[PDB]
Amino acid sequence: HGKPDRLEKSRSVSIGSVLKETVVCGELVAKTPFFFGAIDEDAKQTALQVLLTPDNKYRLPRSAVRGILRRDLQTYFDSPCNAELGGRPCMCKTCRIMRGITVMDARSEYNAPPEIRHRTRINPFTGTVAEGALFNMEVAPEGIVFPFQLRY
Amino acid sequence: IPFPVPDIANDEVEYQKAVGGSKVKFPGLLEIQGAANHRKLFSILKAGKLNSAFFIQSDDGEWVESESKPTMESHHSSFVWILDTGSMQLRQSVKCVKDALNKLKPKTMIVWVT
Amino acid sequence: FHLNQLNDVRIYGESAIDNAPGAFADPFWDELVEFIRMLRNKKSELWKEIAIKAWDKCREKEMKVGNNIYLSWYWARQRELYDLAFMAQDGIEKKTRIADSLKSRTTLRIQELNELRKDAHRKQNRRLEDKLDRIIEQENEARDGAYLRRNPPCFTGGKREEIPFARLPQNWIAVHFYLNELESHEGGKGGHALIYDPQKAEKDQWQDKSFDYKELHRKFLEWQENYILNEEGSADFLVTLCREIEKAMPFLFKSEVIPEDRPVLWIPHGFLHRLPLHAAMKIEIFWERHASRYLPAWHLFDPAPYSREESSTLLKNFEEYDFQNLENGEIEVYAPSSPKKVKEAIRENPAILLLLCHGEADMTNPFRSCLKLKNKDMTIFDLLTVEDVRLSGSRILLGACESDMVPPLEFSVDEHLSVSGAFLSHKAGEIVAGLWTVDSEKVDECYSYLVEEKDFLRNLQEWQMAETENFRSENDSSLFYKIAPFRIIGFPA
Amino acid sequence: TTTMKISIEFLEPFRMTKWQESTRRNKNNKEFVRGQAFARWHRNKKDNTKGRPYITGTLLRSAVIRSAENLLTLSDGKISEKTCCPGKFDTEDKDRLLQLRQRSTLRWTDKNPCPDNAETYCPFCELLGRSWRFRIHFGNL
Ligand SMILES: [Zn+2]
Ligand SMILES: [Zn+2]
Repeated sequence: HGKPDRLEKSRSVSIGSVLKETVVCGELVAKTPFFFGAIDEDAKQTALQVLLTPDNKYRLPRSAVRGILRRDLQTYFDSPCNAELGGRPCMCKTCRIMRGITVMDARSEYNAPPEIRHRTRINPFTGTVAEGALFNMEVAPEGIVFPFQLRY
Repeated sequence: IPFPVPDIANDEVEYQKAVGGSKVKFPGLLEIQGAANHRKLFSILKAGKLNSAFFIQSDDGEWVESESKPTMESHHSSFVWILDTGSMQLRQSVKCVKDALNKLKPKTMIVWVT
Repeated sequence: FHLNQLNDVRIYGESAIDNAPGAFADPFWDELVEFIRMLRNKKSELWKEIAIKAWDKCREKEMKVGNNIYLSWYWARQRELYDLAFMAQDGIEKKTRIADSLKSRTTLRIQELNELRKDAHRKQNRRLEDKLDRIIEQENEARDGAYLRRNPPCFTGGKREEIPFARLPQNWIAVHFYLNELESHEGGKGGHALIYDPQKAEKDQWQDKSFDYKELHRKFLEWQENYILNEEGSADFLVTLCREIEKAMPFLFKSEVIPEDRPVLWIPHGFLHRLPLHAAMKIEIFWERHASRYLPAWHLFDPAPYSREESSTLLKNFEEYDFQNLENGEIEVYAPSSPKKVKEAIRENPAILLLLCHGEADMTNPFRSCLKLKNKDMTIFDLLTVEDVRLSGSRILLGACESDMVPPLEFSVDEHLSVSGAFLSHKAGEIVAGLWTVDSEKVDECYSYLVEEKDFLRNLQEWQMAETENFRSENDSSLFYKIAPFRIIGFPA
Repeated sequence: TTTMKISIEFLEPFRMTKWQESTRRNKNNKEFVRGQAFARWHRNKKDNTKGRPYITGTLLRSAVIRSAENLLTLSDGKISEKTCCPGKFDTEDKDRLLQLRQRSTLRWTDKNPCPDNAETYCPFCELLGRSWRFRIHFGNL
């Protein structure tokens, strides 16, 4: 858990009277199957599990979308952010943009059950399955459409 | 009376709005009695962005730097008025004009007022 | 100690320190500081003896740390021991030695690597050059917090002589700063200015002036954040900060502390490396009384002659603006300059080198601060890995914005690794650079005068004073924001 | 006093903190301090998980204060014919406060805050409650 700093110093900052809001609307369309991992501790039969809503719709969560936005912004600027949790807000160019961004959590109309994939690992010496290396995976199909809304 | 020692004035000066992390030309020398270029100059001096200095001819015949200020908006009959954006460049060019009169940096201009 | 056998406390404590382990990762070093704090909190007179011996041992063994990575990881945790020894010690000169031993310990090692690369190049020891490149690469990785797969290599040090304070020339004054965090946190003043006048009899040569730095640090942080977000709308906060300098350090404008019209050498500490101390504002500005010069640390003091080469160069990549005064000087101008041209000029040891380009200080990692050259940025990392560099005694004028700025963060050790600092680590004679954004017209008109009148110390002061008379007529914050950023770094012969 | 009924409608799934014993609801518990921006669980009786969720009025108050800072920034401090001072966010007995502000405060004037013994306080200081006694009281949701 992030620990806030109680010796942090106080600052007043102007930012100015000029302030605009931009709204972007669209769709995010699955061109491949996809996997947002989330395990139910009470469901043991399946090893790797997909995130669903309580009524079994597929969910594109806000947390993942923000994480991917921050990752791609650091890819654009080509400079990683090193800041730790806690203390005064980070002033790097990515954090300043992310502090203006808002994104909707989204879900699908499609609600059919996921696929189950077999997966295994091969021992390279013998050419046969390694000890213990049999497992299975839930996968969400391609073609699902999610609403997308971003604001800055 | 035409401006003495005209050899030393610049041909043109070009002032430009500065930049960091919009041009105006002048012919380098003006002669004036106590109109486009005059209004252009008046615009810059009202903007407040040119340093300047003056010479005055003392009774012994030599030009001396005047103790005076060109406030916005004596017996003497002619003035040499030197202007530059750079304070230190002005202090150099005023020396050059003192030597010329009693026997320039690129952004310096001269005005001869009569 | 619990048995009040104080002579045996002295004996065992001395025996423990004398046999201390080399590695600062060892838990011994935590226990020693806890022991000294226990003695101090019980108000035992033993605490001052033990603290000074502990500092001397710690100082002895910092010398054996092999690279900046281990230096940042493990030695950085021993700062509190220097605070304690600084409080134990009563002699002002010895206080100054304790203070100075904490400063610019990473820059010293970068300087020694730059020296090593010279010898490798002239002897074509290629495999040593690769080792030198690996250490800088791993240091760059460590400042990004990355995991290091291989143990970084170790380098023995240069001939680190202890510089006598007497080597300051007779007409100067030196001000040494120290910010004692422990004393500050306990509610004391915590800020100290140690002032050396070499013209007085030896018993009167040192003064120790102390001040409270909490509010000055707050106003610094406030200006810094407003600068990052606005930026030139921060001019009023700059004026506020410069007035706060004089509020915190009223002794700067007293002749019995700093005698009349003698030049001053600053040796800052902590966030004081970031401030324009030359612009402290009583209206009266400090630069009207004294000319100023900066060093990161006193053990870096090394006067050498200016370069003999009858050649100078101006490199420009700045096409928005016409530098009419610089481009009509006697120095030839090449534009638009690429990093290859900069690398070419840097191995000719020019008398004067001018660079006119945009610049940008990084927000996270110092090594990513850069100059904006034609088709590619040149970073501090690039400068510190140029194979062939010859700048001993050169004079360097950086027209770039933020060329003397560092990230808005506090690193684990005292350090100022700006672009100007990078050039100083290559043994440049003196560097002129900007603490924040610089105006192109002011750059033109200042550097033209400096190039014409080749005495930077006096000529920068004359330029600053000549601009101040236009400040007084209206006290415009925007004009002060344009005069203030320039400062000189280094101390030539 | 006059009462203003309010309701909050969520458009997304909201987050909720894990319930903790009263010996652990203090500044030295990282888990409790991290959860202070979420909803809460209330147990009807401490030895049973049976309960229901709720939101503190303090959290809504903090969000409203941030919103008021932004609005006053856009109006250059004007609200009707009145003008707001910078507010006051400075407490001498720090250890009273479970949380301390880490972000910077938005600025719209150089003027100092209202005196602590004044009779008349600007609207922002009324909203801060600076004018057992409340002027604007936020209940739980
Ligand atoms: Zn960041
Ligand atoms: Zn108020």
